[PDB]
Amino acid sequence: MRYTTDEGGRLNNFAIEPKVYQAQPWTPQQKVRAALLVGGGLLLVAGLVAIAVGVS
Amino acid sequence: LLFFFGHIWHGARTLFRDVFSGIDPELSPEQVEWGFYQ
Amino acid sequence: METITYVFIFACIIALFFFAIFFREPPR
Amino acid sequence: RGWFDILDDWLKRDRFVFVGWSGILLFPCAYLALGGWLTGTTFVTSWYTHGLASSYLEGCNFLTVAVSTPANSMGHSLLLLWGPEAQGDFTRWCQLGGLWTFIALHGAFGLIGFMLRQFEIARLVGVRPYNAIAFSAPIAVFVSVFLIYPLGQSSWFFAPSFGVAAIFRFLLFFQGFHNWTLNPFHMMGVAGVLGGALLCAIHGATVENTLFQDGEGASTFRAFNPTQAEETYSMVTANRFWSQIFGIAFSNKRWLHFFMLFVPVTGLWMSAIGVVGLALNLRSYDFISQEIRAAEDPEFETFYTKNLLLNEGIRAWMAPQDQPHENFVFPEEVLPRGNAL
Amino acid sequence: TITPSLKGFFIGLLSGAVVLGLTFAVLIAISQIDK
Amino acid sequence: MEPNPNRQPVELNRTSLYLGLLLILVLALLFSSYFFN
Amino acid sequence: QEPVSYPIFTVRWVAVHTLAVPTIFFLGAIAAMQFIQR
Amino acid sequence: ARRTWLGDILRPLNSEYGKVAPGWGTTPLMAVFMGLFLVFLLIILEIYNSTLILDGVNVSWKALG
Amino acid sequence: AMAEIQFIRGINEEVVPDVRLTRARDGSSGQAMFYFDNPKIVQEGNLEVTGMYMVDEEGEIVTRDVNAKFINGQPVAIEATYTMRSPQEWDRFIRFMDRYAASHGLGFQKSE
Amino acid sequence: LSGLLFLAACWHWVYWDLELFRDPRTGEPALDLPKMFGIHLFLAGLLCFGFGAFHLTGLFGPGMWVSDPYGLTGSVQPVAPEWGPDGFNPYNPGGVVAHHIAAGIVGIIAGLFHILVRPPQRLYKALRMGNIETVLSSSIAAVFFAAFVVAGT
Amino acid sequence: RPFSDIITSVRYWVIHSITIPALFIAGWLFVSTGLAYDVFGTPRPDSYYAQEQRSIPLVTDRFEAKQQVETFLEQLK
Amino acid sequence: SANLWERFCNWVTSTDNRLYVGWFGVIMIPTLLAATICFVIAFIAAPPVDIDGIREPVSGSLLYGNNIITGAVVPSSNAIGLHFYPIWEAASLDEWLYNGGPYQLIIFHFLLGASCYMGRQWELSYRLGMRPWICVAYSAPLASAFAVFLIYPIGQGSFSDGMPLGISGTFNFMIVFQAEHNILMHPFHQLGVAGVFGGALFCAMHGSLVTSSLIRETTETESANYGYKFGQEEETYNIVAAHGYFGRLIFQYASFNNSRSLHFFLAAWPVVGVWFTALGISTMAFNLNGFNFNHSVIDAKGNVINTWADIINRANLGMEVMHERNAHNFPLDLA
Amino acid sequence: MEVNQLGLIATALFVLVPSVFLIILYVQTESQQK
Amino acid sequence: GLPWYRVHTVLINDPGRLIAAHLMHTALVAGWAGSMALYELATFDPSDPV
Ligand code: CLA
Ligand code: CLA
Ligand code: CLA
Ligand code: CLA
Ligand code: CLA
Ligand code: CLA
Ligand SMILES: C=Cc1c(C)c2cc3nc(c4c5[nH]c(cc6nc(cc1[nH]2)C(C)=C6CC)c(C)c5C(=O)[C@@H]4C(=O)OC)[C@@H](CCC(=O)OC/C=C(\C)CCC[C@@H](C)CCC[C@H](C)CCCC(C)C)[C@@H]3C
Ligand SMILES: CC(C)=CCC/C(C)=C/CC/C(C)=C/CC/C(C)=C/CC/C(C)=C/CC/C(C)=C/CC/C(C)=C/CC/C(C)=C/CC/C(C)=C/CC1=CC(=O)C(C)=C(C)C1=O
Ligand SMILES: CCCCCCCCCCCCCCCC(=O)OC[C@H](COP(=O)(O)OC[C@@H](O)CO)OC(=O)CCCCCCCCCCCCCCC
Ligand SMILES: CC1=C(/C=C/C(C)=C/C=C/C(C)=C/C=C/C=C(C)/C=C/C=C(C)/C=C/C2=C(C)CCCC2(C)C)C(C)(C)CCC1
Ligand SMILES: CC1=C(/C=C/C(C)=C/C=C/C(C)=C/C=C/C=C(C)/C=C/C=C(C)/C=C/C2=C(C)CCCC2(C)C)C(C)(C)CCC1
Ligand SMILES: [Cl-]
Ligand SMILES: [Mn+2]
Repeated sequence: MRYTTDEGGRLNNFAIEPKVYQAQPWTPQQKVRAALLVGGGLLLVAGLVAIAVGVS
Repeated sequence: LLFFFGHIWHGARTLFRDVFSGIDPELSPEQVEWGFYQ
Repeated sequence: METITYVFIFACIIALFFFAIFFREPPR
Repeated sequence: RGWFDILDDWLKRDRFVFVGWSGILLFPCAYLALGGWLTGTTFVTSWYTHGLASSYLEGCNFLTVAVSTPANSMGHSLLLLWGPEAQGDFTRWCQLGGLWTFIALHGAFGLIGFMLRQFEIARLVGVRPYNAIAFSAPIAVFVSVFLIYPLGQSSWFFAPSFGVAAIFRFLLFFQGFHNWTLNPFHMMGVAGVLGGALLCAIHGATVENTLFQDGEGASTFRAFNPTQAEETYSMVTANRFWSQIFGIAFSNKRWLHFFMLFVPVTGLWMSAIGVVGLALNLRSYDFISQEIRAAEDPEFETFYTKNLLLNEGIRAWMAPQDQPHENFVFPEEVLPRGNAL
Repeated sequence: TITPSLKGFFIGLLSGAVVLGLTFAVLIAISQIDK
Repeated sequence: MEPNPNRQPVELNRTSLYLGLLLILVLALLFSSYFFN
Repeated sequence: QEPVSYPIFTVRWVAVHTLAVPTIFFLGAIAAMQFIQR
Repeated sequence: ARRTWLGDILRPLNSEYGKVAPGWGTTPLMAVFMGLFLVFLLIILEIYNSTLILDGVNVSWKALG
Repeated sequence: AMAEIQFIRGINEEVVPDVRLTRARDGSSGQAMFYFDNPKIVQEGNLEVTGMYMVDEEGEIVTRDVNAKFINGQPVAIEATYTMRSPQEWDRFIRFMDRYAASHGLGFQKSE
Repeated sequence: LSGLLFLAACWHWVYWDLELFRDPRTGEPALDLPKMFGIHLFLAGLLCFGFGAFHLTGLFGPGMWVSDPYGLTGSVQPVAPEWGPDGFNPYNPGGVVAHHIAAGIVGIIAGLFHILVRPPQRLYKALRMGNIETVLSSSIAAVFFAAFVVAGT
Repeated sequence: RPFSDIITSVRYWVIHSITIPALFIAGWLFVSTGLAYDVFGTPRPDSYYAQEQRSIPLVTDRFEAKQQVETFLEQLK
Repeated sequence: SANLWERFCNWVTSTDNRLYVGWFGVIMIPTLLAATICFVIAFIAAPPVDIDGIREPVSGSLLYGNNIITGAVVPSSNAIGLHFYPIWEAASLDEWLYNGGPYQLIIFHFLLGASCYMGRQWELSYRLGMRPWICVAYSAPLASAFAVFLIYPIGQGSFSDGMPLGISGTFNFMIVFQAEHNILMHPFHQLGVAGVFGGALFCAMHGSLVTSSLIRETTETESANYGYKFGQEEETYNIVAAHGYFGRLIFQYASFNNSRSLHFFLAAWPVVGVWFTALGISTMAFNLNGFNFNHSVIDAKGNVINTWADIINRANLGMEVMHERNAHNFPLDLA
Repeated sequence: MEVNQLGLIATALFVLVPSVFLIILYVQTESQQK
Repeated sequence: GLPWYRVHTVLINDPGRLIAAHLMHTALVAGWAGSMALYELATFDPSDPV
């Protein structure tokens, strides 16, 4: 992989980074699969402020 | 106070990655050579 | 107890001197 | 091109001096710290926070002036001008030592801007930022002694005041109360700083005397200033001399110039650890064996017991007006004297 | 209710806002004339 | 398992031993005074 | 580097005027302090 | 590779791997949260330091009283 | 010419380098190695080198990482490197090099 | 707990080739660093919320250690949360209960957020993401910030 | 542009040989009229001590600090 | 044989020796070897040395209950003064150990040997035909040692005023010295401080700059020797952010634009510095002390105002009275 | 004087552990050549 | 080739072994916590707290 540094005959290693890629606008499947998660999130944080009001 | 030196050393090794190694991760490894010779 | 420890550590420094002069790595 | 990019390019233009993004934090903070000290050693008093005089206005020479720390009755106050202790009044703010905190904090931000400036220049030229890494030794020293240590004591009163004699006083105060010279981390620091000066002199001399074409009508011209040197001499010559005198030499130039970087930097780091240890008043003052032997036998004297007697003296004769806010008054039959031993 | 020190903090952040607003404002203006 | 492809060896030459041992033994002489107290 | 035309405000201009004007005020202060009788 | 059950379940969770929304995005929105946080740190630093006194708060041990 | 290479602005380098043009995995990136055998800047001057500027009618390609080779204190060669990380940058370099090699000579090669 | 961890560590060393860690379009290892931070922020937030809401409160747990100003009679007791401006009193136990609930809720919100938005291009190229050595760089800064402030507290 | 050339350019001289004395004199009067002492709160040299007191003015409380200075200054300390 | 003298001269002046043994070196090995053998024996096992001539001794040896940091070679008795005191001038071995004989042996041989080291340096550099000036840079620590071990004693009137050879011994000497002469306010000591901090600083700068610019280095090697082409590759560009800071400070102060002034300046700084403080220590040997201010600020009421100088004078007084067992009637003194 | 029984163990470990560490690496990389 | 300060850089290009190492660090931390607990429960004295 990384073969480096002939200063003493030596090695040093570094990361292989993914390529960059501009997003494609979402499909309706991607929209509804995302919708379940955000909707779950909304009610989850509502319920936890509810538990918070109870415990005081 | 020691983790301070740690922070700067790693912060350097990620931004100056392209000079600590001769190669750039932007480039995929080179596969085929072209010349230019008189 | 303490002084033997002191002179032993001294003795191995000066030994290490001898080793660094007459047995250095041949640089090739 | 968008407004951010136009702005960014203009900060990175070719000028007499580079401004860069790091300049934006660097230049105001540095200028205001430097001016703050200049107006303080020239007008601002210390008569209400130490009972001392340290201004050209008060009448003093270059060596005895200072911008002086606030009182001990201010605690760990930040001393803002708009804060609830000067309440927006300039005269009180200079009188209460608020100018001290001004310099210390603005100078910390100047140091941060400067290390960032070194990174920025290194990355736009495209060299490794090793000189920024070297500059972490001053920052370690500065944040440990001007910031971390007073935040452990009781107030900013024991922070080191900006001034010549005012720092000379710090040395005796450390010598007497903490016995700093006997701490091992300071021992390592003294060795490192002297070792850095040692490599400086030896390098400087042995490169100067082994140049290629010291005669010959030197037919080399470039220079190539960024090389600094490091081809204008023969390494083989140098090695071959030193390897006979001391019996060891370098044979790799790269590692020499890394050793030069390594030595004085490690020195300051060890001492920075040492003084953050003193902030908790964790000191080595004594060896327990010597104290028990000296209590059991008073015909026992060493150069170290002697140091203990001297330190015992420094404290009692300096303290009643070094720390006047403690109101010590010591009769002259209780102050230590050698002829009472 | 408001204490004087709280006004002082308000003063403090308003001078902070002013001085950074100004610095970036004039630097954006100076850069975009002589671009 | 199947061999790791990221297997590299580790070096240490003689002069590094000399330097490193010097530092160890010297550091011991400085701090041993404080350990024994 | 900075254009020779030099409009009234220039990076150089402010740099040399924030180190010129206070110093001529302050040296005039110190000089006056020399003739104050103790 | 080693085909295994839990690896296949977690497979879609590491499958974007370098994908980015065009240009600046929500940087200007980050800066708003960022600034508020800094102002928060100053408020809770000055309360601790007794530089900001807010009536009905007493910064001492005697608040466990 | 309609293309040339300078190491300092406002004066031309009048020595012609050899160029390795390497192609990454199919062309969107690559890197170009110039070797200059004893250029004019290496014989004489006192002006600070600031990168290599490839100037032409289409603008500039400015690149850093210029290295020197010294042998016994004699600078003898300059190595310069430019890296292409977008197809735009890449085909751009090929057009510049086509204009440079046409106006300064001579042939071009490829090997698979 | 250590015995079990030592065994799992052994397991993950002998089996090292699992296609989950590869990306199969080029068959070489990569991680999805934003997605990871998000998942783990979701976990960190929910655990913070639970710890505040069940343990500290004494709601199902034991509460915490409370004392008097002079440290004569102290004991373990429940603690109510306090979200007024006396909750930033750093000698008030209630401020700690309030903090863990509140910080927990922020964690949930942000944790969901980082699953459902990818980074913008300017940051991804600036801070050089996709390079595991930058996560470390950030974490060291956070970790020493935390150590400094607990040293003072 | 070398600094030597702009320093001995006529444009410099015509404004600056009028403003330089003004700054020197403004500093000189800031000290000589007694104002320097009143702005920076630095005591005059006949007045560091009150008549009654032989003790130094010393601050002992942080929120009543300016009050303590105001008191110390009325008694001419 | 060729009659041993011809062999002996080739042996001495050979530069094919692993360690050069010149004609300075021929004096240097016996002296340095005597000095170090005496030093280690004395440090370990020299019985306590009376140092004020009142029959009250000080222990500096390790078998008498010291560690590495508290031990020392204790200086000569105050009775002796500046007398030369070889072992045949004593009348027994035990009384030569009780008066602090060995210390003088060590320092006299050490100064001879350390001078011959400089000579040996000059000679070898003359054989290889190179500019012989490594020796003048070494003359700074050498000047310093003369000042501290030989001259300040002579000036004060005794070798009892010398520096002990030990770790805490040095600290004791420093503190007492500040007490009697106020070294901090001596401008020459200030030049000394400046020199060594600046040396350390320029060492870090030079090292950091050079290791960022180097690229690869290789020189041809053979199976018995070295090559004749030293290859070296470096970066050869810099920007205008090291042109307002480095360029127009150094071209203006070095008095050259040339790179050869870098390494000349690197060694000049600490050497000048250590000469200056080495000179200063000698001037206080004849009691020319540094600046001290008492009562430099008085108000027009006729009351004194203190300043930092007076606090340092108080701390100095504190040290100085503690040092004086001899009498409580002492008005104005030394030497 | 009281000299610690554990000062000796600190001294002993402090030298012996790093020294054998470096030595094992050295002999390991020597058998890497031969 | 690796120096003594580059030996753990062989985990950079594979997460499996990285996690092996991280699990190991965690084992050692929990073990130290437990072991230290037991040790000072052997020197703690509960008869007199005041
Ligand atoms: C790069 C610029 C820079 C920097 C970094 C500093 C740094 C500093 N200055 Mg400073 N200063 C500067 C330029 C600068 N100076 C300039 C040009 C001037 C001259 C006009 C001054 C004049 C000045 C004075 C006179 C003083 C300082 C002080 C301070 C320090 C104390 C901390 C403080 O009060 O923070 C202030 C910062 C903040 C309160 C943060 C502001 C955050 C903003 C802008 C966000 C607001 C958003 C929104 C409106 C908030 C809504 C809140 C709501 C929801 C509740 C700090 C060392 C004081 C000091 O050192 O005391 C020891 C002091 O006395 N400054
Ligand atoms: C001392 C120098 C130093 C250096 C060289 C680095 C280097 C770097 N840091 Mg780091 N950092 C530092 C200190 C430093 N840091 C400190 C002390 C903290 C606080 C703990 C941070 C926290 C931090 C994080 C968490 C991250 C970085 C990142 C970065 C890298 C990104 C780019 C950059 O230049 O950002 C430099 C920019 C800054 C340091 C911002 C400065 C902000 C200021 C001026 C705040 C002023 C507030 C207010 C106005 C005044 C307050 C007054 C006060 C008295 C109350 C980088 C080079 C990122 C990284 O790792 O990159 C790989 C990343 O994840 N920085
Ligand atoms: C916080 C986590 C962290 C992580 C994950 C890393 C990871 C890494 N660092 Mg980093 N580093 C850290 C903290 C960290 N570092 C800190 C705090 C500092 C400041 C001192 C540094 C400074 C640093 C430098 C300067 C360098 C690295 C290098 C390396 C890499 C080399 C391999 C190695 O293990 O060294 C191998 C092992 C050793 C060197 C042996 C160390 C023996 C010691 C001194 C400790 C013995 C155990 C200790 C007492 C246990 C208690 C720990 C304590 C904190 C509680 C590795 C990828 C190197 C690198 O980038 O390589 C390319 C390089 O040059 N690091
Ligand atoms: C005789 C030998 C000797 C030597 C070599 C040392 C060596 C050292 N001592 Mg000292 N010391 C000695 C004897 C000695 N000591 C004795 C006998 C005492 C008596 C008790 C002391 C008491 C003492 C104390 C009390 C302290 C030291 C400290 C230090 C160290 C810190 C480095 C330093 O100088 O920071 C100097 C300062 C800095 C590096 C900060 C620099 C800040 C910047 C960059 C400001 C900006 C500069 C400028 C205005 C910008 C210009 C801009 C322009 C060019 C464009 C160093 C390890 C300090 C230390 O260890 O702290 C960690 C410390 O606190 N020493
Ligand atoms: C209504 C809700 C609420 C309430 C009542 C609290 C209450 C509390 N929070 Mg908080 N918090 C909340 C919501 C809330 N939080 C939310 C939603 C967030 C975001 C998710 C946070 C984020 C937050 C942070 C980031 C921190 C707290 C902390 C704290 C507590 C400590 C107060 C104290 O001791 O100061 C103690 C200390 C300070 C005020 C000093 C802060 C220092 C700063 C910012 C700079 C450090 C600079 C430098 C690196 C240090 C060098 C040191 C050297 C010189 C010695 C307090 C119990 C703090 C904590 O745990 O402290 C132990 C802390 O740091 N909370
Ligand atoms: C599996 C669960 C688990 C549980 C319930 C415990 C329970 C316990 N451990 Mg523990 N421990 C665990 C796993 C666990 N351990 C693991 C895996 C490790 C190894 C890494 C340890 C290592 C460990 C050590 C070393 C020690 C304990 C100790 C303790 C006990 C004392 C209380 C304490 O120290 O809390 C104090 C806890 C804290 C102060 C946690 C602070 C957390 C920080 C600052 C997080 C901030 C980051 C966050 C992401 C920021 C963003 C938040 C976001 C939501 C907004 C407690 C009985 C101690 C003990 O007595 O052992 C016998 C001790 O010294 N633990
Ligand atoms: C007391 C000793 C000492 C001083 C005076 C000092 C000074 C300096 N070091 C710098 C650099 C360095 N020093 C280095 C290593 C070292 N530095 C050391 C010791 C010192 N270094 C040691 C021992 C080392 C060895 C490890 C390195 C490697 C560097 C650099 O890279 C760097 C440099 O550029 O060198 C040329 C310079 C930063 C220039 C700059 O742009 O500032 C930026 C800051 C400014 C402009 C102002 C900061 C804030 C202020 C004004 C507050 C401080 C207080 C005031 C000055 C008031 C007066 C105080 C009285 C006591 C006089 C500066 C000249
Ligand atoms: C029985 C007995 C006698 C008991 C012993 C009693 C006794 C007094 C014991 C002392 C123990 C003691 C208290 C020790 C404390 C000190 C200690 C532990 C210090 C080390 C730890 C430490 C400080 C570490 C951090 C700081 C640090 C890294 C400092 C380094 C110091 C150092 C080695 C400086 C260099 C010294 C030196 C002589 C270098 C010369 C190098 C050289 C020959 C260069 C020549 C050369 C130059 C060129 O330019 C070129 C081109 C070439 C080619 C070339 O060759
Ligand atoms: C003030 C102290 C006494 C006067 C100056 C003494 C200078 C001694 C230098 C010793 C350094 C160690 C030896 C290594 C370095 C070494 O070998 O240098 C050698 C060099 C002479 O050799 P060059 O090859 O430069 O010159 C060839 C000569 O044979 C004919 O010119 O010395 C100088 O140039 C000294 C300066 C004299 C010319 C300048 C005037 C003197 C004042 C300015 C410089 C000195 C003081 C300020 C410096 C910041
Ligand atoms: C405080 C304050 C501030 C600030 C201010 C400032 C910023 C100022 C500045 C100031 C300044 C900035 C000043 C200056 C001064 C200076 C001077 C006074 C100088 C002098 C000089 C000289 C005299 C010279 C000398 C010399 C040298 C240096 C070297 C060699 C020798 C000689 C002699 C030549 C503010 C407003 C913000 C706010 C409030 C407060
Ligand atoms: C397998 C198994 C088991 C077992 C296990 C065990 C037995 C464990 C333990 C573990 C442990 C028990 C561990 C431990 C560890 C420890 C450690 C890891 C430590 C470390 C330390 C350190 C790191 C230190 C440092 C230091 C020093 C030394 C000095 C100075 C200071 C300091 C801090 C620096 C069981 C049966 C259960 C289960 C099944 C399986
Ligand atoms: Cl004494
Ligand atoms: Mn004397």
